Amino acid sequence: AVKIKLTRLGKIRNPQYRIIVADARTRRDGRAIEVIGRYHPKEEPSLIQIDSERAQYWLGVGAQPTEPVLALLKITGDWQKFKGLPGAEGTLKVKEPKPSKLDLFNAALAEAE
Amino acid sequence: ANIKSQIKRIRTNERRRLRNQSVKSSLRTAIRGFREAVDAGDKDKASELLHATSRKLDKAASKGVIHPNQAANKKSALALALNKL
Amino acid sequence: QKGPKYTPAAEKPRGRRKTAIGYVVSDKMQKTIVVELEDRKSHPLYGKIIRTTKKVKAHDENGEAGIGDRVSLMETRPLSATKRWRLVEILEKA
Amino acid sequence: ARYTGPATRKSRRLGVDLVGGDQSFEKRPYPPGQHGRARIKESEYRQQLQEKQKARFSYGVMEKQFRRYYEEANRQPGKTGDNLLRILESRLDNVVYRAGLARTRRMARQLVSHGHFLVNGVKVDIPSYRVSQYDIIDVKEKSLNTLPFQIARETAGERPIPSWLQVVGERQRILVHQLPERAQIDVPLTEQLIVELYSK
RNA sequence: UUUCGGGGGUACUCGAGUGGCGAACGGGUGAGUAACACGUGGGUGAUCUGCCCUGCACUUUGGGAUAAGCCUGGGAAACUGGGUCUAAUACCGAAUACACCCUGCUGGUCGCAUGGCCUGGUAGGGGAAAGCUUUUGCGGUGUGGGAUGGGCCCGCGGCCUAUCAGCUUGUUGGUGGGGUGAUGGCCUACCAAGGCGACGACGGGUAGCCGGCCUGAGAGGGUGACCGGCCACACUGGGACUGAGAUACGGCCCAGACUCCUACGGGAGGCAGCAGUGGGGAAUAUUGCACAAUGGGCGCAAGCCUGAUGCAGCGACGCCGC
Repeated sequence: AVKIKLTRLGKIRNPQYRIIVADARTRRDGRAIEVIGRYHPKEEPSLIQIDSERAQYWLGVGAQPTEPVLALLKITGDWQKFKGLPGAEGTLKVKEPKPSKLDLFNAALAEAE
Repeated sequence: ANIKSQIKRIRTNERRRLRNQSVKSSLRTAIRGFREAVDAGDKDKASELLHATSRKLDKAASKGVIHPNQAANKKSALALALNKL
Repeated sequence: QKGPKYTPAAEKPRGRRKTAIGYVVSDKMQKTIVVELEDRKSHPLYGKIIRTTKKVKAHDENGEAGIGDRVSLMETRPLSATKRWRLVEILEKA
Repeated sequence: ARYTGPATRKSRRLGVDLVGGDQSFEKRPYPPGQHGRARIKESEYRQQLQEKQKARFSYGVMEKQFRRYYEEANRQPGKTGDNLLRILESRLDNVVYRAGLARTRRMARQLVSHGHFLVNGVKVDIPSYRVSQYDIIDVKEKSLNTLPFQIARETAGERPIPSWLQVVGERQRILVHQLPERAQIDVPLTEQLIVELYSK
């Protein structure tokens, strides 16, 4: 059975994962058929990217997500779109962008004068 | 020898081997009888011997004792041997 | 409402088997001829173009190919040990 | 590690003043030790090495760090000399010193290492920290009233603040417009000699 | 329910047992191997694929046992014999299937020759299944198509040695058989006398291969530690069995060496898994913590297992920073 797993990357303290499609018999860090997203739980909103069409294709041929990957697929709405139960709603909480350094630079300059 | 599942599998593999051996011996006997009948040169006894042997062959293929391709090869060979005679 | 009871397979284009042109150097075998294939690569270090020769064994049913004829071959599944080519036709006799 | 021994020794040996306003170097501008008066043999290697020692004892950078800096500067698509000079100038302690907030580079390094500063809203105590464009370096509120910053904030008439830096706040904020170019660096010595030495 | 010795029921639950799935992955090592082992690119009209996804059709009918239990025997032990008794999704007979397999005739079509395709048509023969559970309910069989994982064949590429010039007799080709998932001297009977080699066969030595790593201006040279892929092996040497899949590390059989038990009749074992011990050496670590995260196996699930893994301990061993 081909499965949609999470392989581990990053250094010791900070695990950063890749959402890979691979056979269930291969090791965690083995060769991957495809890479269809990444997942970084160390961030405050825990960035999640999933390539929707490839995920749809791999679910269509019958890949089985693991529990963390199933949770992620529900969050991004891909799982619901594949099934069709509540609709395809994006529940993804994207990280709030940080203002530019130039904005703060001019703000400080204006605050000086 | 050290793990419970291994000992259980020893027993179960032995029993499976006994069953498979019986089925294969029966198939070999049927083939041998049919070959002897064809060697004799008479058609009718060869005919329903071929029928019974083909039935035994694909019935053993269903049991999983032999691969379906093997049953197909054996049936084709026997039928061609009869047809040639 | 019901799905079809038969699902035709998705068609797959056929592959391209390797072909070669060579000279017959031996026909002492039944249905078998030995062909001489020449390759011209470049030296990996010194850059000069080097001509190398290689022998393959082809299969011709009727044995219409004599020694010295430019014949054409096409690859095939192993017909015996060492036999992997099939004679297509004789380009020019000699 | 760090170099803690006498500072005047290096100035005397290298033939130039590195602190900037030291009287001992003027009193005796010759190398230290018993044989500080002997004539020297001339060698290109000696001149290149002394230039490198000048560079890395002005900024207080050890040899391994200096070699890393040279590799980084050579790798960059500019030219090696000014790339190395700009990398050296972009250090946090050097920025603090050139900002008029420290009398000497050593005390700037000491202040930075003690975490008296704060870059971009987050405490930084790393003298080797490199400063990028539009960087705001601030003194944390607790240490604003300390005597070092006091005498730094009431003697703002010393060495001019270079163009690429600008103190904007009465609390002595520092703004970095862009990384300095070779024209505005205003440093002793010759970068070409260092480049020649490190290609040997 | 009780005499406090306990006795019955339950099925919440569960030792042992039958049954299923897993155990072929994961983890280790680099001995062998100069080879289609590896890298790269193809071919398979010459092929298999459990679990997973998705169409279609089914899930009919009958039977005989046996583990466990109980009684009893042998043996030092390992272990084992007999009698009686019981269940199944264990095992077995038949019906149906005509989607499938085989055979004969026959049509069209595409070729890259054997041939392939149109589930072509047509005549004959034939091939299965299993129930459980009231709760998000799980299952069984055949067959079409996907997906994954393979197998086999081939071009090219990467060591040193003629103070190693001849080598080969299933060896080279054919035919008929056999065998295999599959082609093929893979095996076999007969027939023919071929096949390879100075473009280095046949011998000898050394060696796991690669992405990469180090060096160098580059070309090149050296290398294959960590991490990642493939191969090979699991005390030594052979062999098959079960299975969708086996070099079967913690399976089986035999032979051997070694270590241990023995009532001398006979038995047991395999750290190149994680720690650890002895030895060799210039030299290389803890008989640690946790399934909290990721991956895996079984289970409807809760859950269970996981020295994989995530961490910690030790060593300036290295890089980086102070």
